[PDB]
Amino acid sequence: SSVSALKRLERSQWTDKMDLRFGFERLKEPGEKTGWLINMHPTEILDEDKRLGSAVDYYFIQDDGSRFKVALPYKPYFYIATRKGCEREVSSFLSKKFQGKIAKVETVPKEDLDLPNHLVGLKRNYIRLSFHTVEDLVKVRKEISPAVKKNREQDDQLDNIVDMREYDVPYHIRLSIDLKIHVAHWYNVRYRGNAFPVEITRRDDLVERPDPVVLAFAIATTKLPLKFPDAETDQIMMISYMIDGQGYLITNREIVSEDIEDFEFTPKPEYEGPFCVFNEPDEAHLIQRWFEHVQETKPTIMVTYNGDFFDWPFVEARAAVHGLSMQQEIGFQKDSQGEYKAPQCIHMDCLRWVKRDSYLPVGSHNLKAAAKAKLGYDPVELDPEDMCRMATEQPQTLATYSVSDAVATYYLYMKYVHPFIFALCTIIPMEPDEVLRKGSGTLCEALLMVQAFHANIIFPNKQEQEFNKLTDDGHVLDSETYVGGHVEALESGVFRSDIPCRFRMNPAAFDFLLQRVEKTLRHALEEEEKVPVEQVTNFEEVCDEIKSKLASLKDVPSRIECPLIYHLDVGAMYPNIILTNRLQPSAMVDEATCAACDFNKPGANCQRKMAWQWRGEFMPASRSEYHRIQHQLESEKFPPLFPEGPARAFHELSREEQAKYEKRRLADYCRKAYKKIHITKVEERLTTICQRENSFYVDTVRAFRDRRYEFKGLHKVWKKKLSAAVEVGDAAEVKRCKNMEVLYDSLQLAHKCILNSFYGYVMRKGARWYSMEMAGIVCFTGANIITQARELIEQIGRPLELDTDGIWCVLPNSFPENFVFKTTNVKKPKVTISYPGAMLNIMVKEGFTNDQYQELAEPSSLTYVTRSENSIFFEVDGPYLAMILPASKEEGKKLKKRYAVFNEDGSLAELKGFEVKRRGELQLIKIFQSSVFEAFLKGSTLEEVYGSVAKVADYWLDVLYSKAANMPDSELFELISENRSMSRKLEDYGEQKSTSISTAKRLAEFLGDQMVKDAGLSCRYIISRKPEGSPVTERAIPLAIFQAEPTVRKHFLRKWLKSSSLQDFDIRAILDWDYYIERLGSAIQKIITIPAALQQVKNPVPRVKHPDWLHKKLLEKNDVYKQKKISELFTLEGRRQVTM
Amino acid sequence: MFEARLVQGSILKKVLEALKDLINEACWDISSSGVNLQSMDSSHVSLVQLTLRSEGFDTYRCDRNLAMGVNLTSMSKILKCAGNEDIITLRAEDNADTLALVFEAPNQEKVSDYEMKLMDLDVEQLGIPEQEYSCVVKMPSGEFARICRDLSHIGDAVVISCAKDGVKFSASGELGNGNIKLSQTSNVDKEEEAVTIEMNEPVQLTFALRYLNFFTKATPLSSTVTLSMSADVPLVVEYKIADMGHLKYYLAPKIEDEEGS
Amino acid sequence: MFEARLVQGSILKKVLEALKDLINEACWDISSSGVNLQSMDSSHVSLVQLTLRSEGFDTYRCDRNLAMGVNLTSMSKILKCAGNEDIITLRAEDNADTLALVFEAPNQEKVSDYEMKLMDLDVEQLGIPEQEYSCVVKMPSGEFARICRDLSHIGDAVVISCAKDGVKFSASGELGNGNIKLSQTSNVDKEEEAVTIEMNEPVQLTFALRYLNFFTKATPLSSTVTLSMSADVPLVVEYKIADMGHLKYYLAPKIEDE
Amino acid sequence: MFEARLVQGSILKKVLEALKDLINEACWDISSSGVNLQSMDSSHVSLVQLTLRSEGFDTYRCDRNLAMGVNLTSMSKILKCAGNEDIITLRAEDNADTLALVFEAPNQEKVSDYEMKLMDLDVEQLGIPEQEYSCVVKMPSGEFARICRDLSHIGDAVVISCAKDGVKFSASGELGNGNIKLSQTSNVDKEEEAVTIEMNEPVQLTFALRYLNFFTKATPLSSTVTLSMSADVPLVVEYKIADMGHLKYYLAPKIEDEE
DNA sequence: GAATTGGTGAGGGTTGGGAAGTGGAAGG
DNA sequence: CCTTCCACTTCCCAACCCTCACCA
Ligand SMILES: Nc1ncnc2c1ncn2[C@H]1CC[C@@H](COP(=O)(O)OP(=O)(O)OP(=O)(O)O)O1
Ligand code: SF4
Repeated sequence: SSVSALKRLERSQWTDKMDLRFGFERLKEPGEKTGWLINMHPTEILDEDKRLGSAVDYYFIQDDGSRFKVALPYKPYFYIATRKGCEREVSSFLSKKFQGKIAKVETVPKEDLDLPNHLVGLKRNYIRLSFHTVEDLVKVRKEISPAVKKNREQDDQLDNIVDMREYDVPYHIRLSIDLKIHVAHWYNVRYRGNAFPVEITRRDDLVERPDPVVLAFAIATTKLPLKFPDAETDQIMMISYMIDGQGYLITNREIVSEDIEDFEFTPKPEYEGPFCVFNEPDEAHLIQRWFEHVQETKPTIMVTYNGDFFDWPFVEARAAVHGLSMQQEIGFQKDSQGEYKAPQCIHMDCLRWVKRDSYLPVGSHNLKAAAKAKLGYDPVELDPEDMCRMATEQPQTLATYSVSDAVATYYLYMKYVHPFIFALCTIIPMEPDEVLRKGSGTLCEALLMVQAFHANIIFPNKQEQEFNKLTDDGHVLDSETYVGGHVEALESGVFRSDIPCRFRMNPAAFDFLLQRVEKTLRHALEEEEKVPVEQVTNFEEVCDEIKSKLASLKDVPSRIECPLIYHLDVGAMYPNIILTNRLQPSAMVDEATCAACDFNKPGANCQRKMAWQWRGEFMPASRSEYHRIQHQLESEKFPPLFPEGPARAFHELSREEQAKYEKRRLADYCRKAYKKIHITKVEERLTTICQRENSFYVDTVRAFRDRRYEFKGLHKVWKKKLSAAVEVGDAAEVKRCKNMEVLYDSLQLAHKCILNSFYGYVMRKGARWYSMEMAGIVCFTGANIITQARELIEQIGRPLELDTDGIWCVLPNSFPENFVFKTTNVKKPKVTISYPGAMLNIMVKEGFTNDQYQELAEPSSLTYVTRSENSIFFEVDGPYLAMILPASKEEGKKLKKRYAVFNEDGSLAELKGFEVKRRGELQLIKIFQSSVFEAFLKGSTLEEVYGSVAKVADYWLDVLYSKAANMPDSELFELISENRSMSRKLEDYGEQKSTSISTAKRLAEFLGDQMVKDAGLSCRYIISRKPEGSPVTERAIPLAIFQAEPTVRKHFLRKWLKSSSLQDFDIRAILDWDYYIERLGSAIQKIITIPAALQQVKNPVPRVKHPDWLHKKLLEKNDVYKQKKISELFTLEGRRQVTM
Repeated sequence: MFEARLVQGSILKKVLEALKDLINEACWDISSSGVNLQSMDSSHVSLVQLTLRSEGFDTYRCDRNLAMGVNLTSMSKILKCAGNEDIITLRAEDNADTLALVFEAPNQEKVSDYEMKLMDLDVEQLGIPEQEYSCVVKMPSGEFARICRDLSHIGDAVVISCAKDGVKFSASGELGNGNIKLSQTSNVDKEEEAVTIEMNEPVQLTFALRYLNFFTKATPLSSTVTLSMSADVPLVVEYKIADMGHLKYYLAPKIEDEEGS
Repeated sequence: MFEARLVQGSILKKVLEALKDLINEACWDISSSGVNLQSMDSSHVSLVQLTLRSEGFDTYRCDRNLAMGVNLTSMSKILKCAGNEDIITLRAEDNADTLALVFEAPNQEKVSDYEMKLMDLDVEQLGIPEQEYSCVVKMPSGEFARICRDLSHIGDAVVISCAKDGVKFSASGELGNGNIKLSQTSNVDKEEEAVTIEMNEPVQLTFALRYLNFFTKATPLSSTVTLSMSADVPLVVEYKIADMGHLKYYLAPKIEDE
Repeated sequence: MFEARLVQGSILKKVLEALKDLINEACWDISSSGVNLQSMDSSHVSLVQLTLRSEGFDTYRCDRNLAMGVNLTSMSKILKCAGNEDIITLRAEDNADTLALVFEAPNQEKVSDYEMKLMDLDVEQLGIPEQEYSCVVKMPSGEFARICRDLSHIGDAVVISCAKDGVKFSASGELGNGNIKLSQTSNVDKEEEAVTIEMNEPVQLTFALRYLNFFTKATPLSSTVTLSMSADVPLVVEYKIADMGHLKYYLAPKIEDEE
């Protein structure tokens, strides 16, 4: 035992010396100072008895560059529940049993959300156990936690222990939840001397932050041709980095053929990028120099891109080969999770932000693409195979590349990441390491824990997973789910405001709207704008022009007009619906728990009922057939855990194994006995939401929402400043205000992601507050609002696309559009309203808006106010210049979630779902789609529009029919490549056949498992012809062979094409040109021809036939011999209907 | 009750197997005088009528006139169980919930029985002009069946021309053209192996072959078919059973705009 | 070395395909007294028992107990190549991993020689215990095939009842119930046209009809089939190939909820 | 003008039924000598050759030798109309865009008359090579077809061996391997069971079973099939039509040297 | 230990049932 | 001795399951 304690002491000393070497002096002398809390860790310390106890080391920094540490002791604790009245006996038994293992035990009353009748004010006495160090907590919990199972299954003092809580929450996150210590704030610290706990307390007024010294670094290495590097054999060429605006480079003359010289790099005037250069004679000298320079500059923030994947496993190996222990010199060691972390500094990987927070597609998750998207300039490229020659022939260009990578890494960290991460850390207890690395669900669990502790509510334990539960009818459920977002694609083709388009309309709709114009506008002004209707001056004037334009519509519904393209969508929809109905994961109640509640009084308005659609799939097997399978498994035997071991009887296996064995064994029987393997059932259900239950979750969502609205409000204010400065032409003001615009927009997008996480969190496996119903009720309530908006807009006009948030539509040119209401109050002298907004919004006012909101008036009174609330409001984009939708190649189907929209400014506004955005889909499809969307803007008539659009596609068909005879010899190897990537290790897919697996095996046969060895393999291939009639997946050729050695290419291609008789092993012979022609044929059809024949124009492309079904229906339109019905020839004697 | 028996289920089998493919569900009208069916496509292009005289059954009773609705594919399942020589019995009761069927082997080695389930239906009823037709042709049923199948491969629609010289079927598609011609059989072994045309005046008509292909499914009910036509009005084609009565298919021709123009 | 020669070579084709769909693969057992198998389908509702006596073969040699894993799909594709008129020879070695088959045409023009790879199979096997089946029946095979095929359209499980008068099949389903009765016929011209029933006490039980459409594939083995019933005991179907062997299917009843 | 008349539909039907798998669109050539066609298959693996002499028709008018482009699947879907007994006549004018086809019931009770669009086709072709052969084998067609199908079940390709005593086939693959011999017949009673071999030198050669299993589709065309074989030169498989004509396929051997 | 959700498109391979054609056996 | 019906095998199209990445 003692040796382990001494090893923990040894590592604690090692870390204390490591950070002391980096300048973090511990506070030794009694006194008082101020500082900004940048980091912390938990560590043990020795008390006045020299007993080891657990503590947290806070790290502080100051504006003068001084730094220090403070250690604060805090006893870990958790709760146990005891049967009625046992708590004194249980605590006495535990305290004698575990004397010296436990620190203190005590009884505490806590409220618990699951307690019956709890809103009376009831609470129950949990017992806290607290320990001198977490190792005794871990031991005592491993003693206790098996013993409580029997109490659960049935229903010594240990029998009285019923349950235990919070025994798995992190220790350090306790302290920052409990004592409100939070990161990125200025604190006083007062140390009385060792006899007393330190005092730490925030000071709010020092709003400005200090500037911690930041380093970012990257490396370049040798590698084998055509293959991945290996850290044993390859060697670093150069390491490039930046500290606080100063750049540096180190280069190794063992490999780099010439000395580099210092230079400066600035793509945009903001990125000053001065780079210093040092030339070092050998790899060991390079590494030692870098280590010394880091130990000199002693950064607190250390920055990499993907650096846990490539850079650290490389530099650690190259250091250790020369005996330089990076772990001892720097401090970095690979954690158990495989992530390099350090005691003295914070480690931040930008990719783990880009992946989680950017809202970019995987197509742009590469550093170069994320830089291009966010920073607004093109980085420089080197071909990964040529760096071996570049380091020999042109060292300066390799240095320039590595510097460009350093500059991009640093400035991308600085602009987006630095504000956001610490801003979020102001409200999450966690370190900047966890808050960046942790999953977006755990963050939200922490934000909820903060409030739940402040409410003094004991947490529930994590939800425990279930396997093969039964439907009530007994069918074994494979899957349960709720029906999600609702999507429709009502129309097809093109729309433009520039061209005449036909409408038909219902006059009763106009009469209904005209009859309510004032009642709509009053609500639109007072509730949404918050300008009282008494303060507006000319309210009566505009109402008459509205009424008269509605009358002008009412008199003539059917018409030709220009269309107004409008998008009409709900803001912050699912948060707002949660707030409006006041949904909470705890608040769903059955009838029996309401019957247990003293507020269950006849006529009490507390119960709200809402409906949702459940979906579940069950296997067809009977309950009794499943019991038969189980009865047969009463004697089955199974293989050992390991080849040496004896075989295991079925009763020895884990539940996780047994459930999977049952599921397979029953699925086979089902395949035999009941031909449909799975039955899918949809069912509507209703669930009651309590309205008086504690609001902590919903108030959390309210606060987070209002924070995101803070960022959007500043975004709107600076948008005002920007638009003024742009109209005036104030370049310095435009530059500053545009920087503020970017900063607040990216912040509000990140908050959008985290805020939305609050909804889906409720479904996460294991979540503490878990419930499926609150995830369905929101989806269904979001499907209603959009469906009713489709009803209304379909009466006035023609909706064109739906999704979960809002409608895309065309409206007739005569519609009221926009108005300005003038005001006496100079604070808001002009209020602008769009009528389509209030037109939709009033239906949400009338139907949806909540009329059962309740709030506690006085905790001692047990009395509540009743209130009404709505926050669901439509808002309006555009109007837009043009819209295009594709249509399905199959009859009766329409392509959802694929479309393109253009701003009145005349440039691409949105382009959603098409292959251009997808990662690595066939490049030719990308280039064709890109060109045709821009081509749709040309022309002025549908005959012109489709006649021009056809000319873009026809050129690419002419390319394919010409076998690209004019295309440069290298270009096909890119243009024709698929780049389909593969997630898992090639072992794990088993037998399943697909072209990715096929070509990964085809490479493994060429270069061995050194490529296969690890997850995330990438593939590039073409599909060949010559093994005729072989199924498609068996003609795949990876591009690699066209760069392999000729005598090996003419071996592997001879094998794979089953032919030496192929006289020329040339891609142009090898390509399956007709397959690529069919691929493009489909890509042209879905956009340029089927969406033509639906718009009553002819087929605009000769080369591509319609599908024969459409050819038949279109030709049947076009002949004189009309098919009569028999009802036109024979007299109808009557209608008759038959009853059984 | 209703109750009937039939000498050979082959007739009723070929009936159901000719109805099932065209009309999905239909209702029978039932009486002491027999059984009748009239029903129309959900396409409303074409129409079907069947008459089964009581005197054709082996034994027949009905207590009171009734009607009942049946899904024809569901019934047509069960009759697949009846053997070619089996003797079949049908029953129903005035509560009209179910149709009982029983099959007996000729040697009474075996009994098979089933309880088919009725359904509720709506229909619109069409009067028949009962005119005489300006042309009638009577023809070997299999030869008309093959004429239909062959031309259905040539194109989507047939043109029918009837003249004193004979009858011609024609069609075309993007492949080209096809013609089939018949003329009066001068020397007749028996009328069941002869084509005969009778006319008032010549006629020309056009029809969509997809329906004719479903009409020809009745071929195994008789050696010969009759077709009756008059200008600008529905074509009627008929198969008849010597015992039971008749099955008639009615189709409305296509017509030109120039009439309306 | 095991070797044997069978003059009525079609039997191997028939008896193999009567299992091709029911069991994928099995370890065929060979001894001086014949070629044998017991096996179970992976659904574990049913057991298969097969034996061909060496006395029936035109030639037979066996010098040790031999076991050989075969996937029946492969031999099924091989036995597609033999005509029903051909004479079959089978050969195996205790020191090799391949089975050899030779086909000989009665005209002596045509011969064939197929080699297929054995596979490495072992299975833990119980002998089916002796049973006093309280009721036993013999029927012409095509009649039982038609009964099960026709009832399969009405539904997926059949209730069979036996009584002093004979047997009844009955079924229920969404399209409505139905029944078939076979009484004990009085007199018959030949056994291939005859039904025979013995019943010690009345029994009725429910059987999963979707399985019997597998067993009925044995029909070309025999003009007649033997069946047996008892309470809470797998029903027997038995085919016998002249006097030279047997194939039997044992199938459990559906365990009712009550 | 061109026309010709024939009492049999069966030959013209089953020729189309044999071609439809190998060739989609073809140019026929037409002469006083009859109808001829040679054409590479769509995969260019093998070459079809066919002719029907004019002596085989009931009557034949051809004022000038000519060539005509036609679509095989369409002509098949027309010829499926004729009954096997029906009298066939084919005709075209010297400048028609169309081929006209007439089918009559033997009793003349019925007439049927169809038209197909011509198309403009030309194809680049060699004068077909022929030689004396190392081996020639005569077999009943149905047995050769069945053997080829059974070998295709076991594997991808068949290797053939010829010798004085008999003809042997072998194949190998993931199922194992299979070997077959047909003996020379001891005394031919009539050719409809006769296997006979001409043997200048023993030969062994390998071919892909897919294309043989397409060539076999002509099996209804004649009860006897003939194989013509030598090393380092195409196999030819030949069927003969009445006396009037012949159908042949040319295929190269799957080179074993690659192994 | 650590872990937000459901709906959709595109591509490629596998599985079931119905329709067509041929050969064998029974009926007259 | 010839024609029709039953049974078996082959061929063709629709539906269902696997992956990955985007739209919310
Ligand atoms: N990451 C996510 N996780 C779960 N559901 C999500 C989601 N993103 C969207 N949804 C679902 C639920 C919400 C819905 C999309 O609406 P928003 O509230 O995201 O608002 P929007 O219009 O995108 O932006 P705003 O107007 O607030 O600025 O889709
Ligand atoms: S909804 Fe009303 S009755 Fe039900 S638990 Fe809540 S307060 Fe009690």
